[PDB]
Amino acid sequence: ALPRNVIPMPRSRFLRVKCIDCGNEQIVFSHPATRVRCNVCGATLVEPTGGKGIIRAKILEVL
Amino acid sequence: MKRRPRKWKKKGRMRWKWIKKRIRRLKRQRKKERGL
Amino acid sequence: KDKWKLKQWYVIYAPDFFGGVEVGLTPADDPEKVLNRVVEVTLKDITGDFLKGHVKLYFQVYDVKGQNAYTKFKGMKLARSYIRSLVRRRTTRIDGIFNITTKDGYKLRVMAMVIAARRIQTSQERAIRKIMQEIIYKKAEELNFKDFVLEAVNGKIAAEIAKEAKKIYPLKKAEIRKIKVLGEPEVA
Amino acid sequence: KKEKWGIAHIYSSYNNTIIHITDITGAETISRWSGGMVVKADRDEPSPYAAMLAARRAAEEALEKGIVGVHIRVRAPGGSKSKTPGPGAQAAIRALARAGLKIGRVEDVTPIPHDGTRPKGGRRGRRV
RNA sequence: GGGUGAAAUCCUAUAAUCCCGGGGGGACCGCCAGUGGCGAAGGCGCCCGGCUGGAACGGGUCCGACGGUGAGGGCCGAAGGCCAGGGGAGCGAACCGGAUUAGAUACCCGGGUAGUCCUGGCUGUAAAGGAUGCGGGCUAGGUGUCGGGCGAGCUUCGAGCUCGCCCGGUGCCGUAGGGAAGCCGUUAAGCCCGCCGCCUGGGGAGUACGGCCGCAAGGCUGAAACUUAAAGGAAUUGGCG
Ligand SMILES: [Mg+2]
Ligand SMILES: [Mg+2]
Ligand SMILES: [Zn+2]
Repeated sequence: ALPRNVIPMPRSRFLRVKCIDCGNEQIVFSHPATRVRCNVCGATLVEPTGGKGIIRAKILEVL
Repeated sequence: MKRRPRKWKKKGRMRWKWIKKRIRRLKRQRKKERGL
Repeated sequence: KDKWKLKQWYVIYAPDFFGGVEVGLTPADDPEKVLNRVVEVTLKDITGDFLKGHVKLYFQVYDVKGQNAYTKFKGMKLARSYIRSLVRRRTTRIDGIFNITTKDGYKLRVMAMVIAARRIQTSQERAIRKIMQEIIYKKAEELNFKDFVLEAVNGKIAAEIAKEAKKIYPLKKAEIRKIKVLGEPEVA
Repeated sequence: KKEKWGIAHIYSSYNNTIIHITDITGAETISRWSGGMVVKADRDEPSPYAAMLAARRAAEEALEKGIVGVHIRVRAPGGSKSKTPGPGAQAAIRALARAGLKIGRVEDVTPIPHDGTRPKGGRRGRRV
C-alpha cells in the first residue's frame, strides 16, 4: 500500500543534540556534508563520513 | 571501396580478397596508359 | 689426462658470522684461479634444523691462505618450488622491492613478499607496501650489515611485517624473498 | 673430512640430452657426455636408452677421480622455447645412482621469462 | 652441436654446444588474473611521486525547462603503407640456398632487407562485430557477481567475516508476448511517444564517364546497354568424412 515510488519520503532526521563541554542545546542534520561545530565554544558535534554522520554528543529527541 | 558482405560467401566463386587485387591492377593500367 | 695430475684440493669456509665451517672441497691448479667462485649451501646445512631447508645462501671467495679459502656473504634466495606453492588462485600476492644502506656503508636491495588470505582491493594493497617500506628502512638504520642479514634469513623482520600489516587485512605468510649486495664501504 | 661432492647438470630437450659432472662450484668440469656420442644414428639420440648409457659412462669416469655424491640440476631449453623436460631426464636420473653414486637434493632450473622476447612461427604456427 | 616424418644446407679444431666469473645492448612487463574493472569507439596490466578527464552512491543544498534528435560542417580512429632524422636485440613480406614432389614459383629446414621501437607530420581504412543507431514510460519470478549506502550478528577489534534490504553496472535459467525458425524475454528482437541514416530479384558493378580531397598508394560520390528464373535464409531424413 502506498508504494515508495509515489510520494517519496526521506530516511534522514533532524536531531536535538546537546553539547558536552558547553551545555548548549542545538539542532543538527544526520547526514551532514560539513563539520558541525558548536555555536558558542567550537567543539565538533558531528562528523562527515560517506553516508551517515557519527555524532559526538548527547541526544534528546529525534524531532 | 564500398563492398558488400554477400560476396565473401565463397559458394560458387573465387575469393574476393583476390578479386579486389585484380580490379586494382586494371584501374591502374587504364590510368597510366593514357588515362589523361 | 695428465693435466688432472697437476691439481690440488682446497677447503672452503663459511663467513665468520655464520661460524667458520667447512662447506665442500674445490680443485685448482694455482690459487690465483680459485678467487671469485660462488658456492650455494642451504640453511639446513649450517646450524642444522629440518625446517629451513628452502633458504639458500651464496658465498663468494676472497682469500687463499694456504689450502684454506675464506668466503664472504653475497646473497640469499628462497627456492622456486616453495614460493610457487604459496601463490594460489584467490589470494592477491603483494610484492615490494627496495634499495637500502646500512651503517657500515653496504648498499643492498631487499625484496619482501606478503600473501593475503583473500582477494583485496588495490588501495588496501599499496597500504601494505607502504608498511613494508616503512619498517624495512627503519630497521636498516640502527643495524650493521652483520645483523641485518642475520635476521633477514631467520624471520625476525617478516614476523614484524606480519604484525603491523594485519591491521589492514588478515594475511598468511609474510617473508623476505631475495637479497643481493651491491657494494662495500669504499673505505677500509 | 675426505668427503667430496659435486653437481650434475642434465640438459634435456626433444632432440638430445647432455650430462655434465662438475665440482661443487661448477668451475672445473670432470666428465661431460651427450646423446650422440653413444648411439650412432640421429633418430633415437633423444631416447631414454641413450640417456641411460650416457649417464652410465659419465658416472664411470667421475667416480674414479674422487667423486662420491652429486646434487642434481635438471634443465629444459626454456627461455623462448619449450618449458618441459623431454623423455630422457628421469631416465638419466634413475641410472646415475644405480652406478654407485649417492644423490643429494634435486631441483629444476629451467629459465622462465617475466614476459620476454618473441618466438618462431609467426601468428599461425607451424602449419605442418 | 643443430634440425627433422627421415635428412640436408648451416655452426665447430683460429676449440663450438655445455658450466663458471664479468662488460655492454635494445624490446616486453609472467604466475595472482576473475562471462572481473575503466573508457564514445579504436583500446588500456611492474612499482613510487607530480598535473588531469568522466561515472556510481549519500544529500528537506543551489539554479529554474536551461531538453531529445540532428541534413551540411568539425574533431578521435588497430594493423599496414609514405616523407624527414635516430636506433636495431628477438621475429621476419621481398630475396639467397637445403629438402618433399609428376611440377612445387607453396607448406617443412638454415640464413635474411624493409618493417616492427623513438621525435615531427600525412593517409582515414577492418569480420572497425553485440553483424542489434540514440533519449522517455510501462509489462511474473529465481539466482551468482563488482561499487556505494543502511540494518543485524560474530570477531585472532582488521580498511575484518556472514546474513537481509535500496540504487547503479555485469552474467545465466525463464513466464506473458513476439518471430520463418535458430532463439530474444525489465541490459527485448515485447506494447507505446520522437528524430535522423539506409533497403527495393540475381549479375553487369563498386565498374565506365565526370567532380572534390592525398606527396604517392589510395579514399568519397556513382550509372546504363545487355544478360538471367532463380540467387538468398532458418531448420528436417539420409549418404558420407
Ligand atoms: Mg553527416
Ligand atoms: Mg623461414
Ligand atoms: Zn558546545
